[PDB]
Amino acid sequence: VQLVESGPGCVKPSETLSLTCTVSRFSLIGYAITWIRQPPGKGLEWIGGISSAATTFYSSWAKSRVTISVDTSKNQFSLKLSSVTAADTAVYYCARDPRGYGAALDRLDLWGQGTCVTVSSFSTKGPSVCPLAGTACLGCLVKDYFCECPVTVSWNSGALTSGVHTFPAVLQSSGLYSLSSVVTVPSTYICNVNHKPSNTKVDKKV
Amino acid sequence: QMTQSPSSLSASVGDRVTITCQSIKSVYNNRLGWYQQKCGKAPKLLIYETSILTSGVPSRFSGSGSGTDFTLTISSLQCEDFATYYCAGGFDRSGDTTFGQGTKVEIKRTVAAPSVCIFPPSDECLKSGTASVVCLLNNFYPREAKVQWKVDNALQSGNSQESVTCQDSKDCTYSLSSTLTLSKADYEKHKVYACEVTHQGLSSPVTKSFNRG
Repeated sequence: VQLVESGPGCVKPSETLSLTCTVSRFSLIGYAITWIRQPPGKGLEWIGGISSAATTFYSSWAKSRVTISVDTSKNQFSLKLSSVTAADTAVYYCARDPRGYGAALDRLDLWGQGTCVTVSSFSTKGPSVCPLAGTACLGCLVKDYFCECPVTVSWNSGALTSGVHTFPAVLQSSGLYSLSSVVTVPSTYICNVNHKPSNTKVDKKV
Repeated sequence: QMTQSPSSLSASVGDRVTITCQSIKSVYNNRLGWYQQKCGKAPKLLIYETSILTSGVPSRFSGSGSGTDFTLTISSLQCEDFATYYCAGGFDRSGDTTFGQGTKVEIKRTVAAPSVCIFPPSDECLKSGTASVVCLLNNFYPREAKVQWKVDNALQSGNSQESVTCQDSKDCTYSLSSTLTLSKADYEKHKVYACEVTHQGLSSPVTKSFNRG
């Protein structure tokens, strides 16, 4: 059972941000879904929630600009944030309360992996993937892209897990972002890079 | 909205550590939970309803307290416990619920010297105008490490970025990636490219170099 999150990635100010949280696989009967957000380098901030009886609660700051709803035919919870500014840039999480509480933060037993939202006027750019070639290092460099995330870097489609260090992205003087993933292996290696905001899906072999 | 204490702490593997969570209002029906968030990951519910452990969470974690004062205790601190810990409380059923400000937990271990790898730019990405040399410092502690870039033994500055992984959940070490960015012309002008690493685990700076070609 998973909470698959979906969003546009990067949006411009004054736009309306639309995020979806789909319940993959069926689980409990009366579960509730709450939306939290985490600005860069800051703590967790409760946006809202919807209970097992569809009772929708909003935090004090969200009452005038957030709409939360459910599509039961899709098992898809929807969050809309209107008139976004750069202050709305954050990683947005949806989480499940197994008790069905639409306004409780003390027992969120299942979280989505989160979806990134960057509110800026700068244009989206797709990255270039550069290979980097008893134990030796190798890896891949995802270079010159915007916005930062959603961005995914896997190795051998998830088969290679041990020794894999994916570094935090850095903002270059070019104004773009650069990330690097490295694996140290004993002396087929393919890195799968997926930048959703630019629809860049590249599998590069090192 | 809820106070946490301390803002960040550090201890050694096996130490007992305590994080306090304080509130103005009293918690309704013992609705107080403790979440653990590791780097690049969603928060994970460790403790719910003040003192009940989530299934799978090691017994090293425990929760206590009541009313407005709560405590999360890690009895035997491990490298995998590196995270930011939050408390979350509900004070009624009308929407009065909030998180704590958070508390970072670092783990201290012995000094560990890094392993230095160097990567020349790929010919595929050399087809554009930028060449990027990648220096890698693998499995080192403490975090403080100096990475110097040399091009034909000429010292570079302002044309390099770097990032560090978080504390490894198994050996408490760090890893750093440094990227030197030059124009393709400047790259084809010079041959020797080196990164010199200075870390207190090394008796002398360790230089990794390659000759273009």
